[PDB]
Amino acid sequence: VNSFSGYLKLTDNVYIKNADIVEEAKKVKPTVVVNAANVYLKHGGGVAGALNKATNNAMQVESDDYIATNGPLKVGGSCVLSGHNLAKHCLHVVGPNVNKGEDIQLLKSAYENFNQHEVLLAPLLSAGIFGADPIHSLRVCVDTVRTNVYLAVFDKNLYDKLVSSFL
Ligand SMILES: O=S(=O)(Nc1nncs1)c1ccccc1
Repeated sequence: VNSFSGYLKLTDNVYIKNADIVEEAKKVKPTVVVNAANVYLKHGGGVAGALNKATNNAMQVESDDYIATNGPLKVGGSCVLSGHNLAKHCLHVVGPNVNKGEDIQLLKSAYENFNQHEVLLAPLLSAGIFGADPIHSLRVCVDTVRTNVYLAVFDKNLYDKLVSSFL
């Protein structure tokens, strides 16, 4: 038993909710919250901008030190950093950005990072400002992640479409 509440069960291991990932993280304090990161860990907008704002910019300060030491992530890659006030850890995962021309086949590689963590609270990867077909993102998630993933989907209309169209 875990602390996640109000989720629809899609599969043995994938759960979905019409909830604010920021508000959900603040309520649950999960072991891992996933950020929809870019390779520079520049948390300007979308999920990343919202998570970073909720940390009072501490996520960005930590991330700038990480990049100054290690250089950029790979598209499809990840790093584990602090979860600050939101979670124990933040798994920063880089899905491909369609609005930058990145290979959508890298979405499966992105979701494979989730398998290193037993339980995660996560954004549908490459949805919102990343612009990938979202329905597609949920299918890759279900077909790739084997650990227990709680997908907080804040956009309501989209939530209802994801549920209604789910095979
Ligand atoms: O793309 S979002 O930034 N995803 C997020 N989920 N939780 C917090 S932000 C977003 C923000 C506002 C409305 C709809 C979507």
